[PDB]
Amino acid sequence: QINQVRPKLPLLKILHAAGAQGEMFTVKEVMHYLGQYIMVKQLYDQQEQHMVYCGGDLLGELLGRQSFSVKDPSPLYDMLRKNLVTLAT
Ligand SMILES: COc1ccc(C2=N[C@@H](c3cc(Br)ccc3F)[C@@H](c3ccc(Cl)cc3)N2C(=O)N2CCNC(=O)C2)c(OC(C)C)c1
Repeated sequence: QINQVRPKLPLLKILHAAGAQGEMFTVKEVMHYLGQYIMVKQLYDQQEQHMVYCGGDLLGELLGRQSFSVKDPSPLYDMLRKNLVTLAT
């Protein structure tokens, strides 16, 4: 069931838009919803599926990189540690 977390408002809005409600979802849920959002808004390449291509989406603007890798999520963790209250997995 639901456990302790606190996000940032422009990141919580990605979480509502990915299918959620409230602001209370742990890093496991946040990353699941980020995967749904990237697939739902189509922020990736069909051959470079390990690579995200948000190009100017509110998610890419908020994270501060408009492209990043699933095997090198460095700007994604950097945004999360500055948005969320430091949830890690
Ligand atoms: C070889 O390339 C891969 C491999 C794996 C994925 C992958 N792995 C997850 C994941 C990764 C991490 Br770091 C931490 C927690 C996770 F939960 C998650 C995801 C969620 C949010 C983000 Cl920001 C990025 C990726 N993620 C998916 O959303 N998937 C994998 C299964 N099938 C799908 O269609 C969608 C993949 O994803 C890209 C398409 C986005 C591509």
